[PDB]
Amino acid sequence: PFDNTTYKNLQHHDYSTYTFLDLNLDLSKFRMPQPSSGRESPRH
Amino acid sequence: ALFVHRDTPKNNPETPFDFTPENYKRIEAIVKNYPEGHKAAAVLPVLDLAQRQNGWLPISAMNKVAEILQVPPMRVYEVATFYTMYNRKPVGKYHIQVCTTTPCMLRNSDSILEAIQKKLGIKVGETTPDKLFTLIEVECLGACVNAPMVQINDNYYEDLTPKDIEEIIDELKAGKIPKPGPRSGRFSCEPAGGLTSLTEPPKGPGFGVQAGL
Amino acid sequence: SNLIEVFVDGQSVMVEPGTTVLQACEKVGMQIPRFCYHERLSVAGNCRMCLVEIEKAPKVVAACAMPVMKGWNILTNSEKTKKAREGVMEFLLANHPLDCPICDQGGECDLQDQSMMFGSDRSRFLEGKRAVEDKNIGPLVKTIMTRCIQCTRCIRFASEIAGVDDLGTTGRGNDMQVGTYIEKMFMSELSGNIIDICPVGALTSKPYAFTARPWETRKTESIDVMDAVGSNIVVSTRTGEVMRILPRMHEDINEEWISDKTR
Amino acid sequence: KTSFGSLKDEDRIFTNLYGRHDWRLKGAQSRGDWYKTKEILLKGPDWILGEVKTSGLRGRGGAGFPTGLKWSFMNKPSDGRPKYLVVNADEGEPGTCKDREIIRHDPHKLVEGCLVGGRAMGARAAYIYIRGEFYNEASNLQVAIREAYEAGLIGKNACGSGYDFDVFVVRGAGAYICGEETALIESIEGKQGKPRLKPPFPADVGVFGCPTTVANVETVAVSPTICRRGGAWFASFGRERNSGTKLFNISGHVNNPCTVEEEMSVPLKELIEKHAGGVTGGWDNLLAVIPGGSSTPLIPKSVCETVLMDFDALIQAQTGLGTAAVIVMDRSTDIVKAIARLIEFYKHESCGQCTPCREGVDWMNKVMARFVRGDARPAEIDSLWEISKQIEGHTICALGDGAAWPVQGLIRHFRPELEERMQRFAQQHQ
Ligand SMILES: NC(=O)C1=CN([C@@H]2O[C@H](COP(=O)(O)OP(=O)(O)OC[C@H]3O[C@@H](n4cnc5c(N)ncnc54)[C@H](O)[C@@H]3O)[C@@H](O)[C@H]2O)C=CC1
Ligand SMILES: Cc1cc2nc3c(=O)[nH]c(=O)nc-3n(C[C@H](O)[C@H](O)[C@H](O)COP(=O)(O)O)c2cc1C
Ligand code: SF4
Ligand code: SF4
Ligand code: SF4
Ligand code: FES
Ligand code: FES
Ligand SMILES: [K+]
Repeated sequence: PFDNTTYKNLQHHDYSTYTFLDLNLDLSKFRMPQPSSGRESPRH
Repeated sequence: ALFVHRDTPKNNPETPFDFTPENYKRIEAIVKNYPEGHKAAAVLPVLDLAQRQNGWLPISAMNKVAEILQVPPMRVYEVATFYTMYNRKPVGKYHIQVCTTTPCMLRNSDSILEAIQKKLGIKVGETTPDKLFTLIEVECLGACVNAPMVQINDNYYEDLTPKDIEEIIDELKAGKIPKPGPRSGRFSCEPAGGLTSLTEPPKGPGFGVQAGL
Repeated sequence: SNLIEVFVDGQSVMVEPGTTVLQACEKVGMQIPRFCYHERLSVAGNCRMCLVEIEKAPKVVAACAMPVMKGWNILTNSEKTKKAREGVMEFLLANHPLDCPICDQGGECDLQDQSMMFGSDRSRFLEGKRAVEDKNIGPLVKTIMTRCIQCTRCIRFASEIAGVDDLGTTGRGNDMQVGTYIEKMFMSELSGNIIDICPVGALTSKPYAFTARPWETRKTESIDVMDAVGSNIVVSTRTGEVMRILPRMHEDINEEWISDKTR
Repeated sequence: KTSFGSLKDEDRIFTNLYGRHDWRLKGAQSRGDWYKTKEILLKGPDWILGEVKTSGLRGRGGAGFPTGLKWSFMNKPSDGRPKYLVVNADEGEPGTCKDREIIRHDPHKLVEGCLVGGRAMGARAAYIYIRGEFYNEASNLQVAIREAYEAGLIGKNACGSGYDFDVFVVRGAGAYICGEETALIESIEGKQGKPRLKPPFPADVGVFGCPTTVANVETVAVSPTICRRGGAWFASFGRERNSGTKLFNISGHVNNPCTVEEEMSVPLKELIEKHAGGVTGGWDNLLAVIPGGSSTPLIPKSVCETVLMDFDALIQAQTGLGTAAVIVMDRSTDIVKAIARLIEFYKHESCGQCTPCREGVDWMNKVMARFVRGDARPAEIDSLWEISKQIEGHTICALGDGAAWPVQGLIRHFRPELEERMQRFAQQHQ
């Protein structure tokens, strides 16, 4: 059934204050290992 | 509104702030997004995380973000005073942000600012005595075709009349959380009297794809 | 040699690659006006007083930061260079306070001198100025932050040479304040040299405060004895009494700094 | 083609612009997204850069630099440093709300654009600097990125092509100047969002010191559609050097303020009266149009009758295209109050780094605030013009230009209204 009458983007009515950060915490396992500059910080 | 700090008894480096352990795991996931050796790039998320755990930034959240990222505390003070979201004073539980730039001032955001003022009994910058509503006046929130609009803590309330923002404030005082949407008939950003475009069904995979792919 | 050929006011000069436009003008003996550029600090480019015209280029370039390309004719005295200098000086003097008599930097002020040299001779600013809260960064450096032009020589010195990382800019826009944001006291062993590099009387010497004035001082070039570095100094006297101790430049000793004990 | 506009629905890139379909992965793959992405990735960087150069895509951020020429600055050998695509999802321009609609409603199109563009520029990851105010859109985008990882579309062996590519989302924290590409780079690096000087361009020294291309959400999201549909399909719309389709945000004093995808060189009057229902009170009620968001000079009714909505015809109309954000202002508008509020915006959103913006934008706000009341004299109008000409061109980034241009447009097209405001102040207060 082709629907062009209802707004299908209803998920953001249930986002809390930690939705973005828990999504980042979930996505932390899917990611490639970060590159290294060769030092701990530019003050090292 | 000031950009120097004075130690009040409730805002000092002996004010108790510390992250929860689930927020420490969130900070680990934040710092793993940046290259090894550029940990200072995690100042802006983690400090914003300190604004989500606490509601505002004392000068112990700034020093803790400085300490766990191994950055100097002045480099966190600069980030905290540069960016307008970081509350360096305690705000109300609902932080009402009225946009009053030109695409919203042309669609009468002044009436809504007056409506929030005469409803809450406060003015711009003041917090209500129950510490539930803080009213300030912000710049373009990026919802210009849905003007006039406000932001409450994550959410955009759009296409508002003064009655609509009175009703949103009434049901925020009652404990429920409203729907972040245009309070007119439309859904997100379409023309208000029906679709002038995108009426045809979308084509799907393979349509118009060039040869040699 | 990989020296490229650039032109300053039509005059040919051979420069190393990566030479800034300011250094190319400096090789032919011409000093571009500047407030944030300091030859021993890192390049900031945030005062725009060094804007010079490259010809056949419809945009002034920041000469403190822009590397030269091959065959640029740098126009140090052209009309839009002078208009850039006058406009930038007018914005520097718009919110700047009328403190020149009560300012210790008067007579030795870069803002005064290159207002006389490169700016207009009157004001169009018909508004009220800003006033900034004074900070307390020690018993050595008097701080009058209404006189600050936000050139960030403070911050680059304290970060790169003193290794302190406690000076910074708070806020945004015209309310951007240079300070420490807290009641914090900037006491390094080199904390006095921020009085040297500050081109205005925003940071002044608190022992030298109000006592003398630079045109009446006799400059005796001498040597430090407080340590075994042998830092070359100027003892400036007035009527047979020592008024202050400034640094001399010696490239191999004290490059242009002195310690707080020497000062 | 000679007259432009009336874009067909089959020729749309941003299907599901209005939130009327499923924005998630099973909805996006049912609308043409993520189709033959591996065959786009395997044909190399040179083929994708050639398809972007063929299409004539210019920068949708607002300056309109040629996108293929900009992305071919990364087609250079590795010097040990990684390479980064960075998506500019700030969108702080008043009038402009199109990138919010792309992130909120077509997020997988942005993720596929990150993958295809970072393949073209040899990039390692995508940092989507999203606006901090767009929280629901950021979590919306993170759900789409999780769906893209779990389908294997990005990450380790992205789309089965042997190409490793990450997609990160960095939230902003409330600074319009952090949409400027170097200040956005400085904001990702954890500092104050102050713009860098150029050169070094971000392709030489960008985020973290790496080769880096910052590109808008729209100029990235339309890139898989350019790779699938062909560059000549995208170049077959709009005038020459004004190719493609464009999102438009018509707000202000129109009957139906809306976002609409439209062909590039559409007339302004046709766009307003066709997609927004026209100006409130009729077209004769039109006073002015700010054509492309706040930074562009406004144009009066006698320019809006015939003007085309691309880069070049608005440059010839002594304004700019910008973000194609049409702010319509009717005859009931105190236009000095609107422009002075816009200059007030630019002094509230100004990072304080260099002298002409930090001092002169506040000084222009004080002069404009007196011009609203008329508390001045006409010799201060020309003086204000000179102040704008001392801010324009002498600043580090183009926010000084974007603060100077509304003042210059208001003076250039409404000097008599300023003069009558000031003379009636003078005759009712003396
Ligand atoms: N979308 C939004 O929310 C906003 C958009 N804008 C738009 O931003 C525009 C100004 O943007 P800018 O980047 O400052 O202008 P433009 O001078 O710099 O440059 C545009 C792009 O071309 C690239 N580029 C140009 N010349 C280059 C060269 N020689 N080498 C390498 N790369 C080069 C730059 O890296 C940049 O990404 C304004 O015209 C305005 O329309 C302004 C404010 C907000
Ligand atoms: C003050 C200022 C703010 C800007 N804000 C944005 C922005 O929010 N989003 C955007 O895409 N471009 C913005 N730009 C334009 C960028 O400098 C840059 O040209 C663009 O983001 C990426 O290039 P592109 O147009 O080819 O995509 C801004 C420019 C300036 C001077
Ligand atoms: S810093 Fe210079 S211009 Fe300013 S008051 Fe002192 S002497 Fe005058
Ligand atoms: S106090 Fe002086 S050195 Fe420091 S930023 Fe201000 S003008 Fe520059
Ligand atoms: S002109 Fe304004 S926006 Fe740009 S670097 Fe300077 S203070 Fe920043
Ligand atoms: S102007 Fe109010 S949201 Fe952009
Ligand atoms: S000297 Fe180049 S801008 Fe300050
Ligand atoms: K000084």
